[PDB]
Amino acid sequence: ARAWKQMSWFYYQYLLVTALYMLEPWERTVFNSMLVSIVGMALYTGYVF
Amino acid sequence: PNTRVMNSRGIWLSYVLAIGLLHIVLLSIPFVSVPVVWTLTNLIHNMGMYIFLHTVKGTPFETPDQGKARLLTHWEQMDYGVQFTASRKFLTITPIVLYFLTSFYTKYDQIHFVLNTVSLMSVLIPKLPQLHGVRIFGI
Amino acid sequence: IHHVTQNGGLYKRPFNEAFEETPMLVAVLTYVGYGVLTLFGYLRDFLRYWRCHHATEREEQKDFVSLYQDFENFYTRNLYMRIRDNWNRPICSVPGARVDIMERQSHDYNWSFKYTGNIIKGVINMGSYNYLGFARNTGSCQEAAAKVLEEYGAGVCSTRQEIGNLDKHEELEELVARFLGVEAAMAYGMGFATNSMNIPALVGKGCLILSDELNHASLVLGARLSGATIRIFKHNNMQSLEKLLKDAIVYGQPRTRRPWKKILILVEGIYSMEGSIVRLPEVIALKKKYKAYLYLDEAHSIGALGPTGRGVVEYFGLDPEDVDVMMGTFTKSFGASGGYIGGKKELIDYLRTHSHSAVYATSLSPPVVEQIITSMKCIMGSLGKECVQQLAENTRYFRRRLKEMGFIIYGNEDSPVVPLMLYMPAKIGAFGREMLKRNIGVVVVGFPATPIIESRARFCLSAAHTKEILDTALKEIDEVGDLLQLKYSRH
Amino acid sequence: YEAPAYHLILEGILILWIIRLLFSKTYKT
Repeated sequence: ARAWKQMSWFYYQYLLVTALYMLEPWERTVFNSMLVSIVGMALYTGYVF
Repeated sequence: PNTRVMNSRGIWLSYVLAIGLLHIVLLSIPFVSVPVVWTLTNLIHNMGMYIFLHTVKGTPFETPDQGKARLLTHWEQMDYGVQFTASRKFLTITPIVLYFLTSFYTKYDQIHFVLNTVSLMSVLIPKLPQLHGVRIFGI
Repeated sequence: IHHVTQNGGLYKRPFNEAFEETPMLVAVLTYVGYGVLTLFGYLRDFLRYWRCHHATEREEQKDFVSLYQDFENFYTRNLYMRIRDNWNRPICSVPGARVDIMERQSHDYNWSFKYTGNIIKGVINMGSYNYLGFARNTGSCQEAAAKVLEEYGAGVCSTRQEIGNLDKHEELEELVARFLGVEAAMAYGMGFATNSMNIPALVGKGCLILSDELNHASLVLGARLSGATIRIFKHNNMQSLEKLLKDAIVYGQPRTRRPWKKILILVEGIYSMEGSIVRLPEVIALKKKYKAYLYLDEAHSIGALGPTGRGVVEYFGLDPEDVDVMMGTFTKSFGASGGYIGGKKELIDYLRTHSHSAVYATSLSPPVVEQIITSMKCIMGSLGKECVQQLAENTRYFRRRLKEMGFIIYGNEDSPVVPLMLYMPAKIGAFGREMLKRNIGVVVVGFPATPIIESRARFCLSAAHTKEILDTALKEIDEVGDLLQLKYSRH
Repeated sequence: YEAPAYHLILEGILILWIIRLLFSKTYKT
């Protein structure tokens, strides 16, 4: 049960490093999308090779 | 304060990995070819190093020198103007290495010669030390 | 005798300062934290090409040449404005050990604030200049000024070389001269105004000033106002000091090669950021080797160094008669307002004539003179000279305590200021909120007042802090440094 | 392979540019 609570700490740890913390969540998801879709394109091209 | 910003610790190491991220981002694109990845990343790098060194002038903060370098772009104001320093030469060697790997890749083509030279040209031309304060009809 | 190493700097005690170089992996992540933050600023200001609400330059009959640079206000609205909730919090009590803080918040994302009603009480502070614990509205020390307040009033409406010159002013100027052990002394209105109005009355056109990298905004400003060549040497680098000092004599001006008129040195005792003490006997030994003068700044150092604390000169056990001019303040150990200049009687009399401030500025308020006097009486002999032995115990305890807890601390170990290293700019913005949740208010130091990879937080120790007050704070930090993983040190 | 025509001419300019560039050591009545 606490593993889902321990996991959000590491996400909170990801908020501090690379300065996601005070980043106005209107803008955070914009960076989250640019975080996902580049890694989402890293998989689809990586499975080719 | 923009005079010790490239004279800091590990800024050289972090400058590489930004480009190293930028290539691996540009490497994982579907409808692209492995020559024009290198063609793209030598264009974008030399675009950034012109706009972030030779175009924007002043400081993002407020200078207590009453705005002495208000009319001076960021390259001109490094290390209080002394040119042949330990860190300007690192900033000149690095696009040449980015010229030679993009010389190695694309297999020495003619259009990849033309497009990847004038980016490397227009970045070193302002880095002539005798082109310290001369500005071509503007800025 | 401890060290006489190369320059003749004779040391009595071990020195033991610590400047641990920042780790490689830590430093790279900082630039990413700024790199994402400088990215959205161009994004945000691009969004402002149509209309968090701004100050809105008057349209009514204006729109001349615009007032501010848009780009010079970049960091103040994109890195400062985000996290400006801290270092601005109003307090509503006596800044002693526990401090009542008015609570405020912003639903406009720190663009406009609002007091609710709340008074967060019993908050341990570590960000006030209250070393010897004289910030209290109790005891007989502050009570003496109440007799002075009901008698005199709250300020001369005049100037020192004009009418306004009270007996208290003449008394206090004597009193510090015996305290410092120098010939004569003279008080000024505020400690900032001292250096910005007296250093230009000393050096002139042909002078040369050798100041440290990080002095203050005072000492730079006085060096700007006197038209004089300013040259910077590295922080506590006697080798870099002497190298400039060598070339200053064997050359002259840059244009002509005439000799310099006179030269002097601007150094401070305890540097506020990265709390460290200057290698002073290596300076006294070097200025005698090169005939330079010396301006010294005991703003933090007095009341904090030496037994029955009398600045760094007693802390090195040296004589006051080799420092050519001594300056310190009364805000940062005494709980008062203003500053002095100590020096030779020939020097003081020249500055009683050419002052910029005894001839223009109004002088001190009368009751705060009394608060200075009674505080020095409790030092010279009633919460007296036992607290400096308490603070040095509190310093030396707290300094080893965070070092063994995996934190990274700068400066000399005996320095009461505790610079605690953050590195990430988000770790600035979280830490002030985080400690405030744990009933403690501290001071975090931002980017432009530091270098890039410094971004530290700072603790002011106090003799008013007891052990239980101090150890309770040690408990709270142990969680937070764990919570933010700011355990950067290897040891 | 082994040659583009007028490019190793231009590349030889650049690799010779660094050697002068590496040793200048300083700069500026």
